Amino acid sequence: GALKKVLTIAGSDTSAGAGMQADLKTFQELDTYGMVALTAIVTMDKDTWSHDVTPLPMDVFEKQLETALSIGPDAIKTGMLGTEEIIKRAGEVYEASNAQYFVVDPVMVCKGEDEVLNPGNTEAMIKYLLPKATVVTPNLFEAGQLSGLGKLNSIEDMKKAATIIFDKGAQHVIIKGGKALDQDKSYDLYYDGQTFYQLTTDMFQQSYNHGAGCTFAAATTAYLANGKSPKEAVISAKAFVASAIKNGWKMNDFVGPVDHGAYNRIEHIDVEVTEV
Amino acid sequence: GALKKVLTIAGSDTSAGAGMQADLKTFQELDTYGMVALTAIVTMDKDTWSHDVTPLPMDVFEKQLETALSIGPDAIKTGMLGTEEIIKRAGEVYEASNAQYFVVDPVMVCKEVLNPGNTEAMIKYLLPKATVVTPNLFEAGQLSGLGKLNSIEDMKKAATIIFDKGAQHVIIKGGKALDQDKSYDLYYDGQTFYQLTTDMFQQSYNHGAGCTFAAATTAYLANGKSPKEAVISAKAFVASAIKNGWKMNDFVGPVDHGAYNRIEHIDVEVTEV
Ligand SMILES: Nc1ncnc2c1ncn2[C@@H]1O[C@H](COP(=O)(O)OP(=O)(O)CP(=O)(O)O)[C@@H](O)[C@H]1O
Ligand SMILES: Nc1ncnc2c1ncn2[C@@H]1O[C@H](COP(=O)(O)OP(=O)(O)CP(=O)(O)O)[C@@H](O)[C@H]1O
Repeated sequence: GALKKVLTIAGSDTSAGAGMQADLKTFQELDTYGMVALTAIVTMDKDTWSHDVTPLPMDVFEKQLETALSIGPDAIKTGMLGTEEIIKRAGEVYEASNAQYFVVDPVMVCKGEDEVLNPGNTEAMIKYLLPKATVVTPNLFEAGQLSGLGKLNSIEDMKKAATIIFDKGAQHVIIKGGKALDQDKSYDLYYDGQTFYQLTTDMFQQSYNHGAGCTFAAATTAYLANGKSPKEAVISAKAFVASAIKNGWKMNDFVGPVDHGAYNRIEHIDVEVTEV
Repeated sequence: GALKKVLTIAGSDTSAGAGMQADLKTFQELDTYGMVALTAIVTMDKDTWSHDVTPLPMDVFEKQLETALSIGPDAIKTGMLGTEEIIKRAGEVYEASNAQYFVVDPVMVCKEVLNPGNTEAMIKYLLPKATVVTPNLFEAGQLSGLGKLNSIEDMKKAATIIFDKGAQHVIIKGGKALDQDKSYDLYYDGQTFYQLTTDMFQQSYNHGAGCTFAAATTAYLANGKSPKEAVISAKAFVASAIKNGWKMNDFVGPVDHGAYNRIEHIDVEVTEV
């Protein structure tokens, strides 16, 4: 009955709602032994909240990986990874480990309807991460990028994107719709290569949702590590994060985090599952 | 009302049992909003477990502090701070903040210490701002100038001296270092000495015990416990984590930070001495 060891490869969100902070918090909430290999530190200007991303040098990244690999993770999550070099190493680290689960959160920086800073990072994710992924967890924008379809606007568009992403090698795909899709219920689309499942909760408040995405992928990872099937794990993750969102709060004018502990301390949220 | 915002100023322990990892995990267990300003990254050799400390640039340290100060912590903990500059900055961020609680874990590196100047810096910059200072038995001897402490009476003398150097509340941990049948710590508020006692648990897998104790103290303060109640509750919390420590490899094993809530509570005896 030893704690499962869960590693995230991610950066530091100094505001502590997303990034590796959300990951370690979530892993802790879900009774796993959380670990991080840090890639970068993100800080925010006191006056304007402008973000500054400081990459960490590859040598300290590699030293962290050595320690983490030695410990031996049971599951690995990737968060926002800054370079193709790190994207490639993240996949290699998973294959070198005895970890049984790989959750890829394919985080991208969005510049427009259909635009990212460097599409090479998307290509690298496709090449190096998707074919190793137990679960890939794009948001609606990211799913359009990974599938090459551009803007997705419907469940039907999500089904098409999920097919394409699955076919790039991810064993399981969850495309999150959420606020980006509809304002009345929060829809995500899960696909296992055989059946498309719509996942639903109510739409909750949209003001304070910082860290929702990271938390979702973190929870998926921990639930896999603790023995839930991929389908079970993403359902449970959606519930976990829905409670966190419902219980989000205002930290300052710029950030309102999800309450990562809300599932366990406040309330559970039921997820409706329907074949579509 | 809202979750209390608790900041730790500490390095990353890649093995994830101590350092900022223990802090954030403990803060989360105790229903606070944990934050970190990272000072350094510590890694371990896969074959010997020898530590390698990589400092973070001061400018990234400073930019993290600016973000955290803007958010406005309710409580701040200091973990192992490697330089006089960082020690001084830590005290300054607390005084600039509207935080009501400052918990100083006066971590020293045994050689005698590496960096005796850092002991002097902690005394100058941190002790007079500390709500609670949490030296282990070695550190208490260093802070007090008494040298090696080996009894509750020695701890009483050290706590008096440390209080007189400006710390509002002092908890000197005895624990396995004091090496008695039970695990004793000593709390002092300038008026009364309280001995805190638990069972002495296995000693092999105790990595992160010190960090976890200070982190728990900080979260308990932030959530409304008095300093005395906070250190009693922290000892119970860490005692369960220690009881439930586990083997990571042939060189280390961490405490189970979640044990108090997931597994069991541990009783703390409180007596005036
Ligand atoms: N306001 C809201 N109400 C209910 N569910 C929501 C919601 N906003 C998002 N969701 C759900 O939260 C999960 C995460 O969705 P998404 O990937 O869009 O997170 P995010 O980008 O808003 C946060 P971050 O980037 O700060 O870590 C999905 O399950 C989605 O359906
Ligand atoms: N094996 C054990 N059984 C019970 N209590 C213990 C213990 N080891 C430490 N403690 C307690 O754990 C807390 C932290 O103690 P302390 O800071 O002395 O850590 P430590 O024993 O790790 C010294 P170091 O950091 O040098 O390894 C204190 O409350 C102390 O009493």
